[PDB]
Amino acid sequence: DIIIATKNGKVRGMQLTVFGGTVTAFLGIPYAQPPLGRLRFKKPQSLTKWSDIWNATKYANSCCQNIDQSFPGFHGSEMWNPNTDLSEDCLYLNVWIPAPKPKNATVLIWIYGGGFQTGTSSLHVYDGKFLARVERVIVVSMNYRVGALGFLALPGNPEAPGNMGLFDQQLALQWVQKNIAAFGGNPKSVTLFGESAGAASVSLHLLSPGSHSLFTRAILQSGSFNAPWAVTSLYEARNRTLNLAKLTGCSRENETEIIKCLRNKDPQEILLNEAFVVPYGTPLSVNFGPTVDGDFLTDMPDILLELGQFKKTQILVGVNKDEGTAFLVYGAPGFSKDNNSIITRKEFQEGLKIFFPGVSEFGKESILFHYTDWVDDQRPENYREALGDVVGDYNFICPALEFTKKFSEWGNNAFFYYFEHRSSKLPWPEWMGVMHGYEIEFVFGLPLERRDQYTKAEEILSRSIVKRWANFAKYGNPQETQNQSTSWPVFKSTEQKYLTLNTESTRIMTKLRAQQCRFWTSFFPKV
Ligand SMILES: *[C@@H]1O[C@H](CO[C@@H]2O[C@@H](C)[C@@H](O)[C@@H](O)[C@@H]2O)[C@@H](O[C@@H]2O[C@H](CO)[C@@H](O)[C@H](O)[C@H]2NC(C)=O)[C@H](O)[C@H]1NC(C)=O
Ligand SMILES: *[C@@H]1O[C@H](CO[C@@H]2O[C@@H](C)[C@@H](O)[C@@H](O)[C@@H]2O)[C@@H](O[C@@H]2O[C@H](CO)[C@@H](O)[C@H](O)[C@H]2NC(C)=O)[C@H](O)[C@H]1NC(C)=O
Ligand SMILES: *[C@@H]1O[C@H](CO[C@@H]2O[C@@H](C)[C@@H](O)[C@@H](O)[C@@H]2O)[C@@H](O[C@@H]2O[C@H](CO)[C@@H](O)[C@H](O)[C@H]2NC(C)=O)[C@H](O)[C@H]1NC(C)=O
Ligand SMILES: CN(C[C@H]1CCN(Cc2ccccc2)C1)S(=O)(=O)c1ccc2ccccc2c1
Ligand SMILES: *[C@@H]1O[C@H](CO[C@@H]2O[C@@H](C)[C@@H](O)[C@@H](O)[C@@H]2O)[C@@H](O)[C@H](O)[C@H]1NC(C)=O
Ligand SMILES: CC(=O)N[C@H]1[C@H]([C@H](O)[C@H](O)CO)O[C@@](O)(C(=O)O)C[C@@H]1O
Ligand SMILES: *[C@@H]1O[C@H](CO)[C@@H](O)[C@H](O)[C@H]1NC(C)=O
Ligand SMILES: *[C@@H]1O[C@H](CO)[C@@H](O)[C@H](O)[C@H]1NC(C)=O
Ligand SMILES: [Cl-]
Ligand SMILES: [Cl-]
Repeated sequence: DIIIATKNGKVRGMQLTVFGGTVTAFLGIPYAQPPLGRLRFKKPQSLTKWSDIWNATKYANSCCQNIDQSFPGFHGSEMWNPNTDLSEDCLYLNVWIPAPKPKNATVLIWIYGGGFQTGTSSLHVYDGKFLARVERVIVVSMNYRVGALGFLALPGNPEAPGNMGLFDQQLALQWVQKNIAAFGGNPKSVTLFGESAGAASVSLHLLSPGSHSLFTRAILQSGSFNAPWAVTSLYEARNRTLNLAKLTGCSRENETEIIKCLRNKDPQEILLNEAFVVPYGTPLSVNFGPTVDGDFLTDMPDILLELGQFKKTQILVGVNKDEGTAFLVYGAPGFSKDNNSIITRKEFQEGLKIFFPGVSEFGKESILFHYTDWVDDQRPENYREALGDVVGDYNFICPALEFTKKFSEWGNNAFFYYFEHRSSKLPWPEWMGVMHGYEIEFVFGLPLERRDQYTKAEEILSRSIVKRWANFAKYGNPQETQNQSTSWPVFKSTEQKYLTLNTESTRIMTKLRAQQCRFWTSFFPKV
């Protein structure tokens, strides 16, 4: 029986057996008033103390969200879908502490991804008990609001000011600040990490002034705020908040009477209508997301980045080899997970229209021209592989690289990885490669469980990554020093060195996707 006194009351945890040892899990600790009723769309309000012993012995409700129902019964898709009841009452967090209770442990805070539209901390691949067990860190994860319910914006209007899901996250970091010492954690040694929209979130916390002092270091996996999907324009955010009001019959002249009306809709009505607030959706549409609210974000993040207006600290940043392939089977014609997806030139061109719907003919012609100068025009996988790189290079790799140059240019140490191992248990087809999101189980140390059908070389790779991530959190330096591991050099804007992560050989390489990212980061923004 392990009871910890938090500032808001006592919480009871449970005991786990991990690898012939013990982790104490506290699952589902509330960190805010439930954002219900008049509280829907407003910033999260602080929690009133309780007198009982709160029982933190199972994962809490996931936040309301639309579900990937594209591949029913397929583990490759459904593993990302919520594994707890959806509810608007979802502002809860989890804590894994090592046993015995540590003395002053480094804290890892996980922020999940999902396009700011989907996700939950209770997913199996976000289980923090292995990290607690193996590296003696405390792992914290939190649920934050998503979709319109977390990112609707009438900017300047406190009834729907925007960025609430980011303020959810921030209130969770604040909770760790006031309470993790009671769990044996060091509030002065808190490393944020997250993937995709989680990584975009971590990166905005580097920019937000109200987060500066709620963490120490940052890890960005497959995501950053400067990615083209990450920050909604304050124009579009208003156009989208208005389109939802018309779709639900809530159109009013007094913008506040609009919020009141949207607050008497059932969550299902708000959810079914989110996809239509944009005129041309894509598999990557962030219908409702981060915006420049004047509160969490004070200026356009590109400006802040360029002019050195962020928290000065170390960053670990990285991307996977085939970031784009996942999205191709969600709309791109000629694509399927259930065949090799050889597409034609004309099918490739049609794919650009799906992914670049508001881009000019010349801009689409320009993606085609820089990605279809073939070595061997006769290879039939040419066009299929070109469309995946187009989506991955544009949406993930090039902004992640451009974020790391810009950030390091202001003096801080930066470390960049290129994860190029395809999980031996991966359920998607092989042409899909080293997919978006399939480094996460390695970061969380799931291949360390021998019962889990991973190969031994995978257990070695996960163990090494877990050491590197924990040494970055503890010491700012993501080395593995005992076994004769490749030393991981700092990413400088001059030489641009990065580390490959694979089961075979860990190499140091230079200037990733250099020809591709010159197109994306210089030419393409002008179109
Ligand atoms: C909170 O938990 C206490 C302690 O019980 C523990 O947690 C439970 C979820 C279960 O797994 C138990 O086996 C654990 O030991 C609960 O205390 C029990 O309360 C009921 C009715 O109130 C009583 O009949 C039992 O004898 C109590 N003790 C045990 C060991 O069951 C308490 O009820 C829980 N409260 C809430 C709000 O969930
Ligand atoms: C800003 O919003 C208008 C209106 O959105 C339309 O109506 C909403 C209620 C919702 O159902 C959306 O899906 C609709 O698109 C947009 O105007 C539309 O633009 C498309 C082409 O871009 C056109 O075919 C529609 O007929 C237009 N509808 C109306 C009522 O004017 C407008 O494009 C949005 N602005 C941006 C920058 O996307
Ligand atoms: C690969 O599959 C796609 C998807 O089509 C569906 O899934 C298949 C696996 C099979 O079960 C079909 O019955 C389904 O239609 C194929 O794309 C379709 O292609 C046909 C003819 O080319 C076209 O009429 C449809 O519009 C396409 N549908 C979509 C959603 O794009 C594709 O042709 C297959 N290619 C190869 C090389 O296997
Ligand atoms: C509807 N979604 C997208 C579908 C395609 C991927 N599918 C989950 C998955 C993940 C990994 C491997 C296989 C399947 C869900 S989404 O999660 O809401 C979303 C929306 C916008 C985004 C913009 C940028 C980056 C990520 C984004 C995610
Ligand atoms: C490091 O490697 C271990 C197994 O290798 C053996 O033990 C190490 C400590 C060296 O003495 C080496 O000569 C041996 O061959 C793993 O058990 C251990 O988990 C690894 N650690 C990390 C962080 O990857
Ligand atoms: C998930 C949710 O929304 N509510 C509650 C669930 C379900 O309502 C019931 O199990 C019926 O499904 O049950 C609890 O009350 C329980 O007694 O364990 C906990 C939780 O708060
Ligand atoms: C924890 O570590 C910090 C330094 O990082 C130190 O100032 C603090 O006093 C320590 N507290 C405990 C309880 O060990
Ligand atoms: C909108 O309605 C609310 C509630 O009735 C009121 O407080 C606010 O002043 C109104 N604003 C305008 C511009 O009418
Ligand atoms: Cl050709
Ligand atoms: Cl060019």
